[PDB]
Amino acid sequence: PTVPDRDNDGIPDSLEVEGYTVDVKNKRTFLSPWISNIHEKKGLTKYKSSPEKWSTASDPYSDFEKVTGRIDKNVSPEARHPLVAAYPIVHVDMENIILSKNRTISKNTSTSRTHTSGFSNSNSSTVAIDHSLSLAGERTWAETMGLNTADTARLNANIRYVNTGTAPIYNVLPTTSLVLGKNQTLATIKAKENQLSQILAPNNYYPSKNLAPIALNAQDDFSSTPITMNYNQFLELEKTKQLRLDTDQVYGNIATYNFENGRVRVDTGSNWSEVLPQIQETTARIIFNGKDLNLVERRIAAVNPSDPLETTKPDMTLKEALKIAFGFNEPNGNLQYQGKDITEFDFNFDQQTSQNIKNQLAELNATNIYTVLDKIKLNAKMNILIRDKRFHYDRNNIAVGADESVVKEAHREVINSSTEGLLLNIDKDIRKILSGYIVEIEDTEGLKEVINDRYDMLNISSLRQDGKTFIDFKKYNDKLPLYISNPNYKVNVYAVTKENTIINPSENGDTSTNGIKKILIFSKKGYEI
Amino acid sequence: PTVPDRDNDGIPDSLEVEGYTVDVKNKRTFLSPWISNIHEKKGLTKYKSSPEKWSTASDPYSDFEKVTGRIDKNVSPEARHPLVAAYPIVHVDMENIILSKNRTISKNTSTSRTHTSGFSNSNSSTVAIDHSLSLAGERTWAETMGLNTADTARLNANIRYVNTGTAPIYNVLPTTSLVLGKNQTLATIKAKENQLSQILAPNNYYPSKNLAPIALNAQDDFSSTPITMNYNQFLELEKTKQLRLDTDQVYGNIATYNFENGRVRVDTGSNWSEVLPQIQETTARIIFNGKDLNLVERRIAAVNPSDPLETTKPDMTLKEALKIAFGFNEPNGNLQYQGKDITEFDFNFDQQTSQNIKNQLAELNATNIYTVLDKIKLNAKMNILIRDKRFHYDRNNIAVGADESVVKEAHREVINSSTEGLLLNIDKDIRKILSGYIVEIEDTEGLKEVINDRYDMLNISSLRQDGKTFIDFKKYNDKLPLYISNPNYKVNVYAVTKENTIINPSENGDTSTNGIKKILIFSKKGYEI
Amino acid sequence: FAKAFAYYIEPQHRDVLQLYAPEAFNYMDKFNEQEINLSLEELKDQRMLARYEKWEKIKQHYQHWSDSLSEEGRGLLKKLQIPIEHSLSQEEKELLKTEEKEFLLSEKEKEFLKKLKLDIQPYDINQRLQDTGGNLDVRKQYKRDIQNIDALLHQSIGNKIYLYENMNINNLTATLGADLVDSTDNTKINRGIFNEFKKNFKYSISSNYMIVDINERPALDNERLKWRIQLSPDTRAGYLENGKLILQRNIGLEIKDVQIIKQSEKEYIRIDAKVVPKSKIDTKIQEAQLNINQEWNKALGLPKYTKLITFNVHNRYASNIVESAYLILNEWKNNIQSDLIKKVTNYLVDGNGRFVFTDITLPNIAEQYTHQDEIYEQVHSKGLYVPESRSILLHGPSKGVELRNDSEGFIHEFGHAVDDYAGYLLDKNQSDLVTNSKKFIDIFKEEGSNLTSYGRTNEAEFFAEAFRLMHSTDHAERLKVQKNAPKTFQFINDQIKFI
Repeated sequence: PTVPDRDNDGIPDSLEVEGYTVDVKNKRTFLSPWISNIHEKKGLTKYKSSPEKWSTASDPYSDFEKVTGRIDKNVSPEARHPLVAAYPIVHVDMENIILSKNRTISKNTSTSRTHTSGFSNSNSSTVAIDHSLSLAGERTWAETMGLNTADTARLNANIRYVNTGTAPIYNVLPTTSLVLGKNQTLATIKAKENQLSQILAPNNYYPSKNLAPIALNAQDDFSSTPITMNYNQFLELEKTKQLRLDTDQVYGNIATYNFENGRVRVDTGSNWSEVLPQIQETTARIIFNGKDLNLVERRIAAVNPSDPLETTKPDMTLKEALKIAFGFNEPNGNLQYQGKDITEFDFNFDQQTSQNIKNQLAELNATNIYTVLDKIKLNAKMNILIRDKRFHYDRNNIAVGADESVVKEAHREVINSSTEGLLLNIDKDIRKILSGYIVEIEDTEGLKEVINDRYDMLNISSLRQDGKTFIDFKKYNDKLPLYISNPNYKVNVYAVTKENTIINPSENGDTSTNGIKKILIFSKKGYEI
Repeated sequence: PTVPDRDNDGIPDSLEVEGYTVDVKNKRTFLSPWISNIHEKKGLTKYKSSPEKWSTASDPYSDFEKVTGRIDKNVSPEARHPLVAAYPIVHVDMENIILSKNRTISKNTSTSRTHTSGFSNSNSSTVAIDHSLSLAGERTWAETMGLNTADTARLNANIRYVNTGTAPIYNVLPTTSLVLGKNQTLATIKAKENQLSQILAPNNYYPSKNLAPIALNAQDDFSSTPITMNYNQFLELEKTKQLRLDTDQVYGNIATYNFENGRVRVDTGSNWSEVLPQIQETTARIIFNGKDLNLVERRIAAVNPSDPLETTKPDMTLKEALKIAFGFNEPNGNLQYQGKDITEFDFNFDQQTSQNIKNQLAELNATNIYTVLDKIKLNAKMNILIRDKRFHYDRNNIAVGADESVVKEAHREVINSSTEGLLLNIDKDIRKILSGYIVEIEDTEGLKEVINDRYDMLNISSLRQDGKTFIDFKKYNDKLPLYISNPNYKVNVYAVTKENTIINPSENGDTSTNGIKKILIFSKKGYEI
Repeated sequence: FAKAFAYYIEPQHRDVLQLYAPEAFNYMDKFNEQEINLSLEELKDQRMLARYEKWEKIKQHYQHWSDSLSEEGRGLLKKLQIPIEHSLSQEEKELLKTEEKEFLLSEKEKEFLKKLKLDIQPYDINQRLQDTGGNLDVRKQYKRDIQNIDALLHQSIGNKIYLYENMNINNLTATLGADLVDSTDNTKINRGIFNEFKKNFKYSISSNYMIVDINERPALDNERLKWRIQLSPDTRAGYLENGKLILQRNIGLEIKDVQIIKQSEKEYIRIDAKVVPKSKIDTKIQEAQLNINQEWNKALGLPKYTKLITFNVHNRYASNIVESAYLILNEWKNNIQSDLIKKVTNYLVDGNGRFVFTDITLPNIAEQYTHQDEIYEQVHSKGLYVPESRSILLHGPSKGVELRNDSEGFIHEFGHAVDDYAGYLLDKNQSDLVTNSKKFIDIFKEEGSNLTSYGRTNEAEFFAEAFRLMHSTDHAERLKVQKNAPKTFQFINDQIKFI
């Protein structure tokens, strides 16, 4: 009188194939078969799983443990569903650098998680250094640091680690190598030993935001100036202002759940560098930038016709994936992410998937995938990139621009205006595609006076502690308020999108903002202030 | 015919959900279902727990062992209740420093465990350096130490460890790094190896108060002066006079109870650095400064709607939580802490918590939380700060001041007064937010003579061995008794609160107490002395 | 209903069912366990061919012994099935010059009717065996006929055959039978009284020879009870030519369930019973008797070992009476002065009295006749305090002609016993109630007849009745005696004071 349980995973067969859900009564949890009408009012999710896989995902967590919660309580909520691999995704975030020669340029930097194209399962990022001149007198880096053709500069940066995955790493910390340009490997960050004794929970930093970021140079005797850098490299760096941070997957050990007493102990037998390949070859990979215009990656288990055992997994339709991987729902049967309908997004596919994907729309005789969306079967190894269609993108699929019309529409709310600047309250996302502003005044007869007439003097817009952006004129002015020769003279304000910015002096070293493509954003007369 | 026991924790399920209690008969201990009439007279606590958790709290001690006493007899009483995680909380207390250059400025220090706001699960403290001039002639440290622009000072401090948590650490001791300013990390204190074979019980010091504190500098040959420090830091230090002590979470192993022979053996398999993350994600954190105006941290297990297994734990109402965590009782049905009513306390909430709690107050149709206290459900991950409503506070949530009016009543009890000083008896707690006293004399015609008219001369009050505060006039006088130009001349006494104190000479190096906000305390004619 | 059935069958879904509807799971559990065979038997009873075939088959078994049956046997069964309903010539005719009145003074002439009532009773067996629980000349006939009829049926019943029998509710409890049918709708029965009937109805006993029908047939108007019985292979029963059976005496039956069903637009009452050995249930009876005694022996200081209580009930309604003793006893204490209980019990523990609860006629129950001076002097009723035997008799089967419930019936008998105890304290060697005779007779002249007609009978009944009203649980009854007999109240208050 024992229900057949082939996979030996606690859950009985029939439940696994057809659908079940756990529900708690009084205070005891028992596993129950899905009742369509009586479970829905309670807001429980309808599960599916493999009767022949101790872990449908193939991750180190059993089908049963996941839904009941006997599991490292740190795994993010969205990864509790049996069809979402729970694993870590660590990339490196570099906060700021400083330079000198083996008169020190100490500049703050900004980094973004990257993804490029024939794209492979390996994490990499790319830092971009700000070009605006914080100091007036620092024209020509070559001279601010007494760098000569036969000199060598020393680099001193700060980095922090970011966990954007869904599972914790415990002991080890990843090795990571810096490389400039196509092939110039500047340095490989040593793997400090037995020192990352802290935890990387999803959406957390190491070390946390409350502590100093890890100083890169050891300050010991390992190398006198580990970050040497020949002249030619410095030249390359000055023209490009872009670096990349490649990291491998040598993560730590795994945290397993022990039934006997509920203690979570790190087992020394199971190691992440052997499990990831399995997940990585038997799941469909979806990268999504819906949340905050940052690349969030999830992996879903899809069937592969060619392999017997694999047909055991429940068929997975795309629409549910989006429902279960990110949080989309159907208040009125219309797919949306906090209001924004599904139709505002692009679909791009790698060359392999495309032939396969063209087929499925043919046996359905449809041309708009957005309608018949709920009838597309997912296969193993597809890679899908879903990004908002409204913004322009660069080669590395980073948000870099947008159509001006949306941009203008984004600016129609002037909370306050004076002769010292604007205090706007704009949606946090736009301010990730704006490098700075050029202010100019227009004589009633067509003249044009650009205040900050230097390539590196546009970053004049700060943000107040109430989320109000504040534009200061006296910043790249002469510490003087704004004068107006005529209450009839027009005051023009332009915005410059990232894609259209200049990072270095031109052929003849032009520094004026003349030949810069500028979008008009504001124009109020002298008396309209 | 066996009573069910899913959690395998000795106590049966039904017993765990509905209510039980431990009792002693002749001399044997037995478990009983809560009987309303026979247990209250015995002063027994009504326990509840999770039928599905080997340790409802999730800490390394089972539900059964806690109430039964089979547990490290060192766990503090308040942590014996099944719903309060017993775990360690280590912070560093630095007792006094001395300085010189690689004629030694030796000052006593005072430290307070700190907490600021987006506050995270990471321990940090704050030391405050004494400003009073022990030597008359020791004006300007920059000269008391022959410090030159191209010199270097050596730092050698004394420290002791403080355990304010609820469970013992056994073998290891945490590494901790010194940092000046925002990012100037002066030093990281090494983790001495195989030397902390002693124990750190709650509310104890290491090494105990009866022994010399651990000398910071090694005194060996490892580094001649590991803590070097260029000139500019000293300047920074002179302007700020504040340091920071960040501590990590690397504790030792855990002490477990062995059933076979009742021996408590240190298991080399279980390690605290794996449990805290579990605890930190499933508990509500409560900070209370009631006892002695010091930051006490406790953790309570609260429900998280999103997790089935977690819903198993008994619902926790705020009112009861405070009852079991700190010692509040119900003498007359009014919540109080040894007399002080709950209404004299503040409630502060994190923005996250605010949303949940503001909702919670809406479905109850109440505006004063102090009334509906027994109707607030606690959810997981809330952070609550209960502070005395009577005092002023600074940015790092340290007690720093109070309304002056309250201050006066604290002095209305003159036990004795003479021409050599005052012998007061003030509540031990007030005297940590008072920096000093301003004494002044008033001519019969309205003049004003301030005796210690220097910023660094206000430490004129002592405490006698009978807990009587004693003010000494001859200290910062001319080693002369107190003279009075008129038995009709009024003697004025002012008090100076910490927040309003000056720590460095002013713009024009003013040392007079002119621009200091001073509160009048004790005034008496010449014959009333 | 259908949905519940489905959920019950599926093993994996079985647990879910029990979780959300516990009582419902219990309901379906009892149906599939032992309540599905009953569905099949009842369905076959509508098909004429089936019932006829079943009847024919059973006959074709017992036929051989029917030919063997002797004439004497048939003669006994005849007078058994049908009750049989110039000898004085002396002074009785001169003096003479409801059913017993039609068929057929406060002096020595009413005694001749008591004797004649015993001599004029029909010669019957089934009521006598049930009435007695198992003139002298007739007794010899009874003994021989009962012995002869007993030594007839050697054929044990030894698949399960179900039989039907219609019985008058007045045979179990005539007090409830008067209001069982809704006053405003004679086709419906009030559930409120019904749940009470089922309350303590767990098992029943048949002491006589049941005459039952093989196939269900329409019942008489006053018969709404359709007994069905699960026979035992060892039970001996005797078939008749008119499609009836005579069951062995001293049969035990366990009641598993009692519910209301509908048939031909009218409601009726179904009692499901199973044949079991009577000895097996009697063993259960002694344990129940011990439990009530042990509990009450420690109650009023009584010695633990003394029984003071014997369950002598033997009837079709025995088990509700048994469980009702706890209710009656609990009420008796909660309703009487604690100090009165202690006093009366000391007067009983000192002797060898008993509280006899029975469902047989008083002169044949246990000792009543042993304290009677003449056979014709026998008295049968719910009960009366007997000084000679110092025993309290409570006839469960009967319905008090005056009291509204059992509590009132007991308290009414409690008065006679109280008078005897008072007499013991006062005149040790003289009539316990000789002091109350001239004391109450005078009180009975001025206003004795004013009260209930039961108390008007004599001083003893009046005293016993007055005590009950003065100690009733309904303050209204107690108040009544105050404003209707202010004089009587003071002296009545004074005898109970006597400790």
